[PDB]
Amino acid sequence: SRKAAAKESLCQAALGLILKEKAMTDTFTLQAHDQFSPFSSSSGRRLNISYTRNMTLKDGKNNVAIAVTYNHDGSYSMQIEDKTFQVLGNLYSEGDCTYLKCSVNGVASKAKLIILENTIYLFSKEGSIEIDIPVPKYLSSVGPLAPMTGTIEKVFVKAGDKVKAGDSLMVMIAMKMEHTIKSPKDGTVKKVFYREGAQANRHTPLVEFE
Amino acid sequence: YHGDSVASLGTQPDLGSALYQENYKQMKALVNQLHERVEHIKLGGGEKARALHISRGKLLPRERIDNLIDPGSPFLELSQFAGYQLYDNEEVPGGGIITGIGRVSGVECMIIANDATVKGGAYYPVTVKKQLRAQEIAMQNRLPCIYLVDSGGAYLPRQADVFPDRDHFGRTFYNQAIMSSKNIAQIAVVMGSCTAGGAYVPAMADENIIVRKQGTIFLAGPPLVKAATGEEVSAEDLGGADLHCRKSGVSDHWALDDHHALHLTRKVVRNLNYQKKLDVTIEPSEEPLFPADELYGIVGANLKRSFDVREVIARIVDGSRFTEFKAFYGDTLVTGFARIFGYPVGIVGNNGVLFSESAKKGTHFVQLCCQRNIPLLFLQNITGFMVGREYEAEGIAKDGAKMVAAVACAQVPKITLIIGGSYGAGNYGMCGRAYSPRFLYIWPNARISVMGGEQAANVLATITKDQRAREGKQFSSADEAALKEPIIKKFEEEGNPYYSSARVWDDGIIDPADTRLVLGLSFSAALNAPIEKTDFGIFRM
Amino acid sequence: YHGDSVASLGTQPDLGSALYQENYKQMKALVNQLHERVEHIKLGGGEKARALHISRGKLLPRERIDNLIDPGSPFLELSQFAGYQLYDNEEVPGGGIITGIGRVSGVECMIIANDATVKGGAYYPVTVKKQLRAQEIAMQNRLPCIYLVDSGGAYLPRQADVFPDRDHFGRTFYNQAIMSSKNIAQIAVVMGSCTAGGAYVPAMADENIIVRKQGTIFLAGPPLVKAATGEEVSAEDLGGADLHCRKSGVSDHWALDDHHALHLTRKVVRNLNYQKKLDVTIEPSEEPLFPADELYGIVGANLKRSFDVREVIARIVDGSRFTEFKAFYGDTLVTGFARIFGYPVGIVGNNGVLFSESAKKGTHFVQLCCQRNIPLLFLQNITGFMVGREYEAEGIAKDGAKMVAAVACAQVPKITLIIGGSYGAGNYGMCGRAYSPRFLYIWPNARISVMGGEQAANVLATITKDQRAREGKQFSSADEAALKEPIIKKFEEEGNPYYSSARVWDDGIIDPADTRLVLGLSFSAALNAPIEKTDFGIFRM
Amino acid sequence: YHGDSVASLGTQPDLGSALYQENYKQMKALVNQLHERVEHIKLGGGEKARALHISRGKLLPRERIDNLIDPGSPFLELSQFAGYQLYDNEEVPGGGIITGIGRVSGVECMIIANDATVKGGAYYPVTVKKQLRAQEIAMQNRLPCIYLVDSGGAYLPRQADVFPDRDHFGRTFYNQAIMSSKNIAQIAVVMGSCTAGGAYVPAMADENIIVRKQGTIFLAGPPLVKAATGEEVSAEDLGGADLHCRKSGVSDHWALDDHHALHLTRKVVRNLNYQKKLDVTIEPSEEPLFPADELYGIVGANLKRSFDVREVIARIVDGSRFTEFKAFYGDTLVTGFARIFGYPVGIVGNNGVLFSESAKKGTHFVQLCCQRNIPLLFLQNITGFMVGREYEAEGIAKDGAKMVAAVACAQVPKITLIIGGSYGAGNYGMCGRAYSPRFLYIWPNARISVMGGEQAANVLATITKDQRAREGKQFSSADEAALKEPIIKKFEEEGNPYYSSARVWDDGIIDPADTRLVLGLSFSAALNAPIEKTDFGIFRM
Ligand SMILES: CC(=O)SCCNC(=O)CCNC(=O)[C@H](O)C(C)(C)COP(=O)(O)OP(=O)(O)OC[C@H]1O[C@@H](n2cnc3c(N)ncnc32)[C@H](O)[C@@H]1OP(=O)(O)O
Ligand SMILES: CC(=O)SCCNC(=O)CCNC(=O)[C@H](O)C(C)(C)COP(=O)(O)OP(=O)(O)OC[C@H]1O[C@@H](n2cnc3c(N)ncnc32)[C@H](O)[C@@H]1OP(=O)(O)O
Ligand SMILES: CC(=O)SCCNC(=O)CCNC(=O)[C@H](O)C(C)(C)COP(=O)(O)OP(=O)(O)OC[C@H]1O[C@@H](n2cnc3c(N)ncnc32)[C@H](O)[C@@H]1OP(=O)(O)O
Ligand SMILES: *C(=O)CCCC[C@@H]1SC[C@@H]2NC(=O)N[C@@H]21
Ligand SMILES: *C(=O)CCCC[C@@H]1SC[C@@H]2NC(=O)N[C@@H]21
Ligand SMILES: *C(=O)CCCC[C@@H]1SC[C@@H]2NC(=O)N[C@@H]21
Repeated sequence: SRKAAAKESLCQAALGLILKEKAMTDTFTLQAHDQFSPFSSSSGRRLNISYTRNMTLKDGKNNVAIAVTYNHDGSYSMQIEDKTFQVLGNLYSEGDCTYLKCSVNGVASKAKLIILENTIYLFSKEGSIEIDIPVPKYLSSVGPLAPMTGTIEKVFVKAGDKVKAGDSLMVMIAMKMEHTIKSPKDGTVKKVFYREGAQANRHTPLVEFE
Repeated sequence: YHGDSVASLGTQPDLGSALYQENYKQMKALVNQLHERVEHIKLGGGEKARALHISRGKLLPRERIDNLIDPGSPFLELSQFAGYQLYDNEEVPGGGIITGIGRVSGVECMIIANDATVKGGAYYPVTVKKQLRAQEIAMQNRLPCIYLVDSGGAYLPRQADVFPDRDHFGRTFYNQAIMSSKNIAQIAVVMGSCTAGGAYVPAMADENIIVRKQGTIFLAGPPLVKAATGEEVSAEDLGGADLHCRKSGVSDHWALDDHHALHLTRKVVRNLNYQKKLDVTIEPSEEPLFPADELYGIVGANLKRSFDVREVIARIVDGSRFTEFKAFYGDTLVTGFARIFGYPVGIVGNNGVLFSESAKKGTHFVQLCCQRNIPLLFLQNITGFMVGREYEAEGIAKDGAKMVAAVACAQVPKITLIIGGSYGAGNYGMCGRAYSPRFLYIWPNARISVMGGEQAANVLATITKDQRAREGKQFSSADEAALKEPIIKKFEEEGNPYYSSARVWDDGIIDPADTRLVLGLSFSAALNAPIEKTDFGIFRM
Repeated sequence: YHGDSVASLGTQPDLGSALYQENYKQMKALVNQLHERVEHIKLGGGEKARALHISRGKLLPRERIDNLIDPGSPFLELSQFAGYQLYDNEEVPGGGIITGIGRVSGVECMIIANDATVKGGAYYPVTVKKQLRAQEIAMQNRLPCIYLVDSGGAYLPRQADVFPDRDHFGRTFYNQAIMSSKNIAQIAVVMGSCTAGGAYVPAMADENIIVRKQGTIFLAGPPLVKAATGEEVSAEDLGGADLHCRKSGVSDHWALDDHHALHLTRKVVRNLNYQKKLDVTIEPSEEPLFPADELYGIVGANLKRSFDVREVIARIVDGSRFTEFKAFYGDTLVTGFARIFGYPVGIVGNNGVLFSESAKKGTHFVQLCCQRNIPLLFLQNITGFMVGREYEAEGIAKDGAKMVAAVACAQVPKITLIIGGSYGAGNYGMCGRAYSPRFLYIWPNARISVMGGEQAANVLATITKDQRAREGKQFSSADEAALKEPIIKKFEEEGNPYYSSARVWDDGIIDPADTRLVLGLSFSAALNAPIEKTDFGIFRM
Repeated sequence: YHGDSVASLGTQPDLGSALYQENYKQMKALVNQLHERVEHIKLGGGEKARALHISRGKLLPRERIDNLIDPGSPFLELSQFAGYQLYDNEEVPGGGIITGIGRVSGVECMIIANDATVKGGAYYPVTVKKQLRAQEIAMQNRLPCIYLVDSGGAYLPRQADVFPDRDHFGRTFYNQAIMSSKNIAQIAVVMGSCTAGGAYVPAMADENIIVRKQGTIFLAGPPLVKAATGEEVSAEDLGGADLHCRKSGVSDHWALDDHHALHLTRKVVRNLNYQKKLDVTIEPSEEPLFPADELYGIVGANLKRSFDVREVIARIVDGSRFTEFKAFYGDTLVTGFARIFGYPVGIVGNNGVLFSESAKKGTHFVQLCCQRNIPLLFLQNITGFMVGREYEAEGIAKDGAKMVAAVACAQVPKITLIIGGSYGAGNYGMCGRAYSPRFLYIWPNARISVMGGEQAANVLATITKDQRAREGKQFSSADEAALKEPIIKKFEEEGNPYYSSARVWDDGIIDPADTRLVLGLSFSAALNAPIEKTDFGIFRM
């Protein structure tokens, strides 16, 4: 079965993500007119205070919160649950592969860093660990009223009918087109408020359910 | 930074639903018919005139254009259907002229070629109209003009419709004199026989090329000096290449044959000292996430049946990414920011009738785009302007005039695409032909009239019943049938896409796949001119 | 060419001398105290209000700023000490608002966040002052403003000091209307409850984001319509996100929660069509040759003991290279050309009192820098203007007015740093707060008054002895002690760095190491506006 | 042509109605009290200091102004009530300075005279504020400044409130350096003793006049060099007229006494090569058809009782002719076109609360006036902004922001007159002090706060009941009386006209008769600058 990641492995995943974001910043700068300028160094240097970034990584099924403090000397202090790790490192290339060079509490290591959509892959000589980046809700999310003052074409339902969602309820022709009223609702039509052929008015009720 | 993820538009349609299959079959039929009609237009005046044209050693005009532009480069041809069934028994293919935006020596140019296989290069009224439209494209977008003159002069029995008015033949030379006063280069290659109105085209151009023993320039030809002064002259020594290149000085470069003229033209364009400078921001281009025959399945051919315009924007923009603006207020207008080939586009699309809130949403959006210098793309699918009483009480015609006033005053490149109907003053709110868009293409299912046939017949019948009610008698079923026949027939005839592009009311009927490419081509040509600051009028609040 | 070698400034100090060790201990104490005070300011209104703020599902405002700017990007926060011990028993941390220059979507922006944990986002007078200072930074440097509105309206018992004047609350909307008329983008994210003066902040902005079931905009809230019209309404249906996003049309984008609002804000900034273009020359940046805790050892905390300003310039400029200008004429002013992060800087630093020759040297230098479009950095350490008789005979006040007139008329970016005292009209000769520098930081050892105290007490005593000498009696030791107590106490209290940045008389107390970084950040922000030609007045020769 | 007859405004009131008689008695009492207070302010520092001032041979400062301006010419004095009951036990009449627009040598100038009888010409904080307001009037309207310097330098006990900030004493010299860089002439007449901050006023001026044996300029006086350097010098040979006029070269003209200095000043103004050129159209001036003590009868002093603003416009405009604009739509705002002394004026007047239609009517009118270059006159009588629920549903705060954005962006001369109350964001919609009007006068019955009193007490009480309801107990009658005392008292104290003009929140309390004359004077001064094209922001439709 899959085993839980060690806190040191979560530090490596967090560091790889931070350095990948830096890489994106660096390749933006290489295309800029304002070259050599500050703001391009992803140092997190606040004035008179320190910056702590709170990120969450998903280890299998469970979420872990990692508080990453940006230190003045370029190191990171990553507190995972309670334990603080001194995390340093950088990226380097060998041919077409990107490697993440780490030092966590004086312990040096090297792993291949591959980030594909949401999943952080760390390939080392002791195993392979997959850490997922959570996806926020706003990137994963994707009775009736008469629209215009028009004449009624056809009434589909009666007093006492049971319909479904996405079902043709009434049809009206307005000026040049054809707009069918369809039901988002659930329940029973007790009321057909407009007789066939009448002129409905915008923002108006056609069918009522109890 | 530009690394953080976003969402995209569009959903995959039901490929098995009968709505999709019927829509696909109808729009495929329209597109196949469009293809076979333009392949017949591609021949020109028939194989007899083509044989007599190549028997004199000339190229055909599309061969001239293929040898002039860069190798492998695309060619955006404008108004391929001009003159289509327009004159009663005369066939004028392509208008008798070939206009297009091409790429010569790494510069995007406007190319105007006299197709001499049709009527000997005579100038019909639609020929003058199509040429003047090409010239105003080149003056708006600051593109050099290359005229490949092989003319025949102005037709005689249509001479009124060609000669005196403001936008008649003489405007052509006006447009050469003004463009060359703005440093927009004119180049004329004389490959034919310029007779007395065509003779002003190379003489008003900065640089000429004339072909040895083939091109002739004279203000009065041999039958014209016969009828005017009474004189017999031979044509090649009245106005041939040797006299003009060596004695009179009308021509600047001298070519052996047509290949030499086109090679010299590419040299002349390279010595123009032109460098294209962009002022918008550019990003890496990216293809969408959906195909474009899905647009055949989604749009169909039924204009009474509505669809969603977000499905179209999902299939023409970069990565199908779209930042929607005011998505819940006035939701019969879809406004937002996208990218086409790396260019920033503000898109305005119709999704229903125009209420008051939709027009206010559009006015806010057009002011935003003009403040930031972002080009506009209008996607017209209109049916009306919300007729009613509680609507006129609010100020609906107080609110559509703000939309009209903002679209008129806007100084960014605007491009219209008519993907459906386009009726009434709604057509003016969404940048119709009168509002100077840079380009205006249509899809083969579009319709454009003042209303919709039924409405015109009903209004005429009810107003003549009111009118006759000073005395008052009815002819009920007779009046009904006899007004519902010839009005629905007329409006459906004149609302056709081929009727409207037989005139020069638009820049082309395009295939719904090709849409994305065509927009990109048009938008890059429209970026040759620097975008100027917009001043608006008085917004009536 | 740029290959030929040059010399550099600076010498390594005696790390063992008692002067260095005492200076290091004093400036280390000042910097540690500055750090602990700003760490207490970082919490805001205490842990009770933070718990009730996150119990409603909101972020804390510094979390909002961290999630809005680019990841890892620095943040230049302005006026962290506004409101510090300013009101008598009320604690207003940070002013009640958080302003700073950050980097959003690769664009450097000004961010103004209502810190709603302190007094429910009420607007104290220092809150209005600090916000207006941020807005004039953004109008001078042409930076887009992002307002993160979580307001509470204008405080009541201080209402005079907030409402009517020119630089009172209403100026805020003036600055939004003028900046947006110059194409400087305004973006408002409504995360709170805008009550009747805050309600004009999103309605004056080009693009809005409002959060579902959390952000509310109304010109008159529920107790306000109670006291004004007598009406009970619920707040989330009086002015909630659904009404404004769907019916009234005040809002343009609709967010689920705060993370969605910040993600949408980064999208909106990316669709601004902005590209930063530089007009100065840039060279490869290089770090200096000396550390920056040596500045603790060199400056110290004793303002009666002078030092050399060339030691500071040696530790803030590129490679410690410095081209000195007129090094032997008027040597109490050090002028020259250096580079900070590759940007060309003309530096003017004080080394003593201002004579006449020093002011003429400075006027020549400022004309040189404005002719070449080089930004200016003033390093104030002033004690006076050379009082004397043989000095007024020459025209000392004829020569300091030339310095004042040249610094006032200069149209390049000017940045001041007060590293020591700053007294009298000398403060005006070296670009004080009245002379519109872009930024003005201070070090924790600075002092600023109209004099130094002793002088004010002596002038008042001698002036009142002269004044009373119309009759004339003395109270010698009594008058001496009783005027030397409350005048030295007052001047030393009001000359403090925390007194001056408790108001918005400067943009921050900075640590002498951080100096180099802060200058670089400020200078790059100051290069977003194109440098205009300088016109001078009349130099009185 | 201009011969065809038109109609006029106004009706004659009932002189016998008890409403008219009570209103007349109340406004007559207010105007008599205003007259006696300004006659006490006219003396300055009392007869002791005036006797010691004329014992040294000087004129009094109002005598200096009477001898400087053209004979018989009117004088528009600004802020006669600055410093009125502002400091606790110190009386500062007139602010300690006298600013006004006068007419010198046929040129309309700004005159700034140090009234040396009060505190020896010391600079209180309201003195710096009033002088800076005069200087920004002269920079906006392009008027030459004449400073009659008789100073005493900063004040000291309140040195913080005078020295360091942006709009503190040093701004004065900034405004001299910038105005003289725009060819706006500065003239300084040194009649006094300029001590170290006043000494920069003649040295920053293009032309000086200093008086023999009376005027002294030094950057450090005798007690100042005593306390600073330790030196005894005599003042008239440290900085007298002979040293500056003959050796140092600070002064340009040399006067025998004050009459010679004023005669020389009139010469200097005549050699300025200035010619006033008008760009508006002028018609023959004509007096109204109604008197102006009828305004006492119509307005009264009761702010809870409304009146019609058309009665005021009937009594201040040329011939009482008024072309009303949109008279039936949004009839709580009265907009129209009139003439004052032959100048075209667009008038915007309040007649009730601001609805949505009134704000749209005002935005349309302000765009019309900026398109035609017509100056604006706002007549504020505001109570609110229509609090309600069906009003926020429409977009009331979407519509008042358009009014605010149009008034802010407008580049024509705007003048405000507050004839009644002025509360809330309504104050910003009708060109309050923050929106840079050229001038802003008030009538003696006006009130200005962030909202009436009662409302603030009710909002504070209901929000503290809500606030305490986390635990919840009441102190009903106790809380009621103890919050309704000190809030109504505070708001009625700080809403007074004398409270607001004791600061420099306006340019004067004027008598309702004098209104017409004062407007004419202000409008002609405001026409010395050429009207620039207006750019608006983004109107949120
Ligand atoms: C006066 C003006 O404003 S323009 C009138 C110019 N005057 C002329 O008549 C010049 C016409 N003559 C020519 O130069 C030749 O006709 C060319 C070069 C234009 C045509 O090339 P050719 O190889 O000679 O073909 P040709 O002219 O013999 O015949 C081509 C057809 O074009 C027609 N045509 C050519 N010019 C004109 C014209 N100006 N008006 C009407 N018809 C014309 C001819 O009648 C002929 O018609 P068809 O289709 O019924 O046979
Ligand atoms: C009328 C004007 O334009 S001026 C004031 C604006 N108008 C008002 O509505 C004043 C009333 N307050 C409000 O605006 C709102 O109801 C809010 C923002 C105070 C509601 O905030 P909540 O999240 O409910 O917190 P709460 O209302 O308890 O306010 C917190 C504290 O700040 C104070 N406060 C908040 N807003 C204001 C304000 N505008 N003026 C004075 N005090 C205020 C409250 O007295 C309260 O007191 P405490 O700190 O001593 O406990
Ligand atoms: C403070 C600075 O930055 S520069 C000023 C420093 N030095 C001075 O100005 C002190 C001496 N200068 C004077 O004020 C001179 O008195 C003059 C010449 C300008 C005025 O004329 P004098 O005949 O001296 O008037 P005199 O000194 O009698 O004025 C009396 C009052 O002016 C007040 N005063 C004058 N200047 C100042 C000042 N700069 N600060 C505070 N109070 C002042 C005194 O408090 C005194 O108060 P009183 O009413 O109790 O007597
Ligand atoms: C077909 O287009 C339906 C009827 C047209 C609507 C009419 S035509 C003229 C009026 N203007 C407008 O925008 N709508 C009305
Ligand atoms: C402390 O700053 C020492 C005394 C101040 C010098 C005085 S104050 C006013 C005069 N102006 C100036 O530049 N120096 C003088
Ligand atoms: C006195 O002026 C009556 C109450 C004030 C109205 C309130 S104050 C803040 C809101 N803004 C506005 O224009 N009206 C509301």
